[PDB]
Amino acid sequence: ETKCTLKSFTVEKGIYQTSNFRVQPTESIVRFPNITNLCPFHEVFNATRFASVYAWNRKRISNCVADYSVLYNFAPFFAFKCYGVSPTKLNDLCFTNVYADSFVIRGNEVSQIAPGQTGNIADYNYKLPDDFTGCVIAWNSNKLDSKVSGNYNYLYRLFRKSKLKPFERDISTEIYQAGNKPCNGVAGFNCYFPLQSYGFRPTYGVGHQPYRVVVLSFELLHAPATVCGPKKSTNLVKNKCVNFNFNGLTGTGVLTESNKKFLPFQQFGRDIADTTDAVRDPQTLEILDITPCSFGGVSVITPGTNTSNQVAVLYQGVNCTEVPVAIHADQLTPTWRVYSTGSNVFQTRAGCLIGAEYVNNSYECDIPIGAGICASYQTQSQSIIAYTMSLGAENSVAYSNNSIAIPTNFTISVTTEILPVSMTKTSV
Amino acid sequence: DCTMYICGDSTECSNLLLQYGSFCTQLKRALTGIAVEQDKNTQEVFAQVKQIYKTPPIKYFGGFNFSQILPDPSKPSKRSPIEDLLFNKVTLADAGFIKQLICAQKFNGLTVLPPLLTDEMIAQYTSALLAGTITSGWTFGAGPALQIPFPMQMAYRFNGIGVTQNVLYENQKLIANQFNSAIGKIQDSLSSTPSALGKLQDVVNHNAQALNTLVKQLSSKFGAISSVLNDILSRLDPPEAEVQIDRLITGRLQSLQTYVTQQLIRAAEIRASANLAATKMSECVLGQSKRVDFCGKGYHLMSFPQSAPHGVVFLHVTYVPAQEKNFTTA
Amino acid sequence: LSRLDPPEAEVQIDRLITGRLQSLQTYVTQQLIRAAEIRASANLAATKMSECVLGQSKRVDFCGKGYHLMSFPQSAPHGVVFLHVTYVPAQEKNFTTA
Amino acid sequence: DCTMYICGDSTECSNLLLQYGSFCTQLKRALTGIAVEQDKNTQEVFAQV
Amino acid sequence: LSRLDPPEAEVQIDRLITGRLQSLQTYVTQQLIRAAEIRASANLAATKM
Amino acid sequence: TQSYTNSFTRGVYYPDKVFRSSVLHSTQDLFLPFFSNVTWFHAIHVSGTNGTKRFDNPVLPFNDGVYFASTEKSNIIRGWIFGTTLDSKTQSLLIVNNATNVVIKVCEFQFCNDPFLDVYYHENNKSRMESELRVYSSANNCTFEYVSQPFLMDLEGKQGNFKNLREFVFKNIDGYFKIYSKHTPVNLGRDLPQGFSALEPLVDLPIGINITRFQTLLALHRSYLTPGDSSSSWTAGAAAYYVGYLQPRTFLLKYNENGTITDAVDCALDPLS
Ligand SMILES: *[C@@H]1O[C@H](CO)[C@@H](O[C@@H]2O[C@H](CO)[C@@H](O)[C@H](O)[C@H]2NC(C)=O)[C@H](O)[C@H]1NC(C)=O
Ligand SMILES: *[C@@H]1O[C@H](CO)[C@@H](O[C@@H]2O[C@H](CO)[C@@H](O)[C@H](O)[C@H]2NC(C)=O)[C@H](O)[C@H]1NC(C)=O
Ligand SMILES: *[C@@H]1O[C@H](CO)[C@@H](O[C@@H]2O[C@H](CO)[C@@H](O)[C@H](O)[C@H]2NC(C)=O)[C@H](O)[C@H]1NC(C)=O
Ligand SMILES: *[C@@H]1O[C@H](CO)[C@@H](O)[C@H](O)[C@H]1NC(C)=O
Ligand SMILES: *[C@@H]1O[C@H](CO)[C@@H](O)[C@H](O)[C@H]1NC(C)=O
Ligand SMILES: *[C@@H]1O[C@H](CO)[C@@H](O)[C@H](O)[C@H]1NC(C)=O
Ligand SMILES: *[C@@H]1O[C@H](CO)[C@@H](O)[C@H](O)[C@H]1NC(C)=O
Ligand SMILES: *[C@@H]1O[C@H](CO)[C@@H](O)[C@H](O)[C@H]1NC(C)=O
Ligand SMILES: *[C@@H]1O[C@H](CO)[C@@H](O)[C@H](O)[C@H]1NC(C)=O
Ligand SMILES: *[C@@H]1O[C@H](CO)[C@@H](O)[C@H](O)[C@H]1NC(C)=O
Repeated sequence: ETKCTLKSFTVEKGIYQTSNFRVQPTESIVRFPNITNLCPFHEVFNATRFASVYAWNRKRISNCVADYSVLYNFAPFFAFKCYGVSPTKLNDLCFTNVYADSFVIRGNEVSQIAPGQTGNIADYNYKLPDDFTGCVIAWNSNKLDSKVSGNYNYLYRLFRKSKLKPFERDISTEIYQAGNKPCNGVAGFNCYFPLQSYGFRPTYGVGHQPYRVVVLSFELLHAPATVCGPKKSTNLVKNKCVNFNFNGLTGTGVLTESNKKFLPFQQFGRDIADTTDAVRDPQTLEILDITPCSFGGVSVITPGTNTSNQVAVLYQGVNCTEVPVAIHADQLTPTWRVYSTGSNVFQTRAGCLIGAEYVNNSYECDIPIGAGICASYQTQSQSIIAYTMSLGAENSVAYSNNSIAIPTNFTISVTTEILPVSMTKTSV
Repeated sequence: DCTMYICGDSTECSNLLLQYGSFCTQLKRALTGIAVEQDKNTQEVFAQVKQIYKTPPIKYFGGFNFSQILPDPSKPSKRSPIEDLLFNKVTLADAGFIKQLICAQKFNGLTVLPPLLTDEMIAQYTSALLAGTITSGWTFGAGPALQIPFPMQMAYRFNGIGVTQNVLYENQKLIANQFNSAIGKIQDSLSSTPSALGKLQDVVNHNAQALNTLVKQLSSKFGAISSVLNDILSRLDPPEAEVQIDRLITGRLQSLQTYVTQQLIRAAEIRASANLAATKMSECVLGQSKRVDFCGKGYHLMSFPQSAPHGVVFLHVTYVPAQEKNFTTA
Repeated sequence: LSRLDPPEAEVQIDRLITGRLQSLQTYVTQQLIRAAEIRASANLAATKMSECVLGQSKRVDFCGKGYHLMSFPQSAPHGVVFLHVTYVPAQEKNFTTA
Repeated sequence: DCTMYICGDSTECSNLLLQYGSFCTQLKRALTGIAVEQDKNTQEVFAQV
Repeated sequence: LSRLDPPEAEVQIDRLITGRLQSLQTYVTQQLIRAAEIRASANLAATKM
Repeated sequence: TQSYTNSFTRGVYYPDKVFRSSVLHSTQDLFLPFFSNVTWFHAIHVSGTNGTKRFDNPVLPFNDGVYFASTEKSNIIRGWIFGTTLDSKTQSLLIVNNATNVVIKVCEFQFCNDPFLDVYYHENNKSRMESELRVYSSANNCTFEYVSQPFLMDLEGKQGNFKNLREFVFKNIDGYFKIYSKHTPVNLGRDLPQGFSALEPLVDLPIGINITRFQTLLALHRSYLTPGDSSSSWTAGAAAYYVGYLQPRTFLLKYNENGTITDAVDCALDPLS
């Protein structure tokens, strides 16, 4: 691993940081609220009497299992353009509340039912918010919206005094003030009704054909979920590193009994990373704390690769009464789980060191380790040795009231000093 | 660690980040260089003596009271009372001591390695330096340590600044009392002042705030749908999860590069300060400096080093003139 | 460019230019920091050549370990080497002092 | 000033700049750290008396 | 902003913000290095005085 | 009547539904600014044993939500009306409470004003008031309804000292009416006491209407303690009924170690804040 982290078949004496160890998860768990009833969609789509666009019919969907895999045959689905969640990955999520706003509009306006759009229908009839998350579904309806004479049934709004805020209905049987005369229902000269109809026939061409469009808007946010996908929840496991899929929130870690004070309107915990720390069990209503799996960095202490091929592995800041001392298959990210883990395990204030043995004797140290501990390569028959570094040769002075030490000789020593003065000049 | 900080335990994000090349091996190498530089700084400043000297068991230095700067064997840490006050006055954020609440909120590859030299052997370097400078003068800064009575050493430190030996040998009681009073009141002034170790506290707090801000960067969407990558991989298909994860990669990697560059500049400044401290220890302590206003204010006499969390404190004993008189001169 | 069309080729090339420009920014910043460090070292070397070589330095432990006597400069690839000849005491005797 | 240099009197730009987090709040701190240091630079050089 | 709808303006504004901020970060980085260059000279001047 | 008072530090609620502890998380949302006018309003319908029409209850504007606070014995204040002009031209919302129910709905009320003033509406002698609704008289184009648990959980301390302060907050952000509420019976008689309190959400529901209008509903068949005078323009008058106006502000909230909100700072107040 050391030879692989830096491109070389020879590694010089020292300590090298190679990678990190982290306990891998054992088995995955999914926990959704136990819902058996199904929210029907047949009456949502298979109905020939949908409302117009200035008053679109909004259906709130409630506690159910949203298996959106059998609806694709209830309409042609000319366009299934969806924002937020990708269309395919909907069956594996849980939503707070979902609203189906259905209506029928003119074809040229189908692209106008979108976040942040402007025009006749996105300013005066039905405005979609800029941060809209949800799906939009549109298709044709010419099979029945056709008469030999006319279909005087559908309506929309032309003139409004001001643009309406997103998600607002504006039903109003009022007469617009055209011109200056404030007519009170004359509806004659300079007073026209603010709504026009949708008489339709098969004779009319493409683009003006009625497009039936339903938008499904979901508030995928932190709240007790109401509608969920078709996943069979499994049993809960605690104090053991697993993958959890808590009510649509996926992650890895250990779940422990938590003593927090989740208020009834709260469902998720949070720390300062915008990552979930605590979560309540959806079908138990118990507060359990999520702690990420044990991990740390590994440093490889090597003597000269020409001297020996044995190494000493240091786990930084880890108390290895944990899984390092009792390691098993498929539990650690490093595949080299071949240590006996029974001998030459020394605990260091920088994390325990395995592969080297501590001794009481102290020397000046070659390979630094940390926290006053160092490593070297020593004889008895040869091994990597760990010890507290020796600061210097302890000695004493002979201080006294009337004692002075005077040298009688000298030496002219020629030491050396090396100082960089400049580096290479580079242009690009 | 890029592998865990930028991407949280996700194979897809790590694979996508692998395309960016050496934008993460460079960061690890730079941080390792910074750590090695800080390991070398303490050795440069303190490890100036080949051996370690111990004071004689008897403590009489001609009336000079050094009990406030020598280690106290009764204390568990074997530190000087002034060193203990310095340790108490400066509070460290993290030290990386077998951790296995804000520091606990760093399950993001942000690990504070512990220093090579514990503050038990740094105290030993300080004690050796101070014992050498009280029991051998500056002679141990050149070659072998040569014993000399402290009154003689102080007389020659006077002779260094242009006042003859007789001044000390005729006012020794007065100089001893003044030095003892100054050493006694420096502790009181240091403790009573609301913040005297401002520089070391700023050094600690700057790193603490840098790590805090780096942690808080994970809560930033960076123009993505969400600031947590386990949601994007569970909310979007791989074709668009690619783009969103890449945007998060760019944002978090830019924040990490900014952090590393700021750490490099801060480490350069700290290295300059440590080189100044090493020069000050070599000249003020292991000798007498004739440079004006280098070792304190006034004609410098001597200096005593003391350890402190991520720093050093020099006690500069200096000779300051006093009440003067006019005279007619030719 | 050969495999793709400009509508997406310009976007991908812009991404690649952004990446390469960021890499060059990092290289330039690292070079600037290294140049600051080397300039500090060169200032120290100039001071040592001015004091240790062109004179005798009374500063202790600056121009070599021990009492400084004299110095010699030598050139080296991208640096200087100082040969500090210094005076260091030797075998000593105890003496009763007054 | 991020609120003028990056986004020029555009509310829909300032709101989008917040998605980058406390990113150039460091820039204000970094430049203030230089500016505060400059007043200390000219003071330690001259105020020696 | 007046030639694009909010949908595709946000992705287009982000392009400008991530560039101006990057060009603003470079200015701060240059100043920080330049501040150390001046502080080294300021320290020398204080020592020289 | 009508009078003015100081809001002090009241009307702060939980913005989001996540749990936090020992954090200084800041939000930007519609809030009630610290130290602002709160205007009392009193309904005065009693005079001896005679009707004595009062023509009370003027129209209160509703902009960016409204904050409410009253100290009623059992059910003096019932609900609220939201909409525009209450006419058969624009649809409007109706909130009214019950014994244990709430029947808030959206309709096109042509008229719903029949308080049924009593010839013996004096509370000292008797309080005979059962099912005095006389509401939903007409409905032109009305199909939306909603029934759930009542918002106010009246709790009695068997004495008048522990008066409830039923703080409510109403918002109209993209539909989704938020009805944050908390009962704080720590009142001792002083209006808007010094201190700090939070508000938890009750129900969230989208309809979509503008609502530049707001009033209240009272059980006028049983009312008392309604002093009447000509106090106006920064004066005093007993109402036991508060109204405050919310603006989009920025708040710095200090979450407690337990998880509650201990303190908050208004970022649009004095420069120290
Ligand atoms: C002369 O100096 C030497 C050291 O340079 C002294 O040697 C040590 O002195 C201490 C102080 O009493 C003793 O505890 C050690 O046992 C001495 N070492 C040895 C090897 O004997 C010495 O005492 C000084 N005085 C004389 C008369 O030699
Ligand atoms: C000081 O040390 C020097 C070390 O060289 C001594 O010189 C040596 O003296 C011995 C005895 O005469 C000779 O055998 C060696 O050949 C000399 N060395 C050299 C390099 O010439 C010198 O004698 C010492 N002085 C005193 C006073 O002891
Ligand atoms: C000066 O030295 C003397 C002894 O040499 C110290 O005297 C004792 O110090 C301890 C430590 O605080 C006190 O508990 C004793 O009460 C002191 N005894 C006497 C008789 O004074 C003295 O503390 C030293 N001065 C300072 C400032 O520490
Ligand atoms: C879910 O399981 C719990 C466990 O007993 C049960 O009480 C509850 O009724 C179940 N949910 C439903 C909808 O039945
Ligand atoms: C609804 O389903 C029935 C099947 O019973 C079918 O006859 C009818 O045509 C469907 N309606 C529409 C609008 O597709
Ligand atoms: C390692 O030691 C052997 C001695 O047997 C020597 O021949 C070889 O050159 C050395 N290699 C290195 C890289 O030091
Ligand atoms: C670390 O492990 C040692 C081994 O005995 C144990 O005594 C100590 O309590 C542990 N500390 C922590 C913080 O786990
Ligand atoms: C090391 O020292 C301890 C006590 O200081 C002693 O008990 C032990 O036997 C020594 N040798 C070892 C641990 O090999
Ligand atoms: C120095 O003199 C003092 C006089 O009180 C005496 O106590 C001390 O023991 C003397 N030192 C030595 C080393 O004899
Ligand atoms: C409340 O309004 C009155 C006048 O209407 C004014 O005098 C007073 O200053 C206002 N209070 C506050 C806190 O602004």
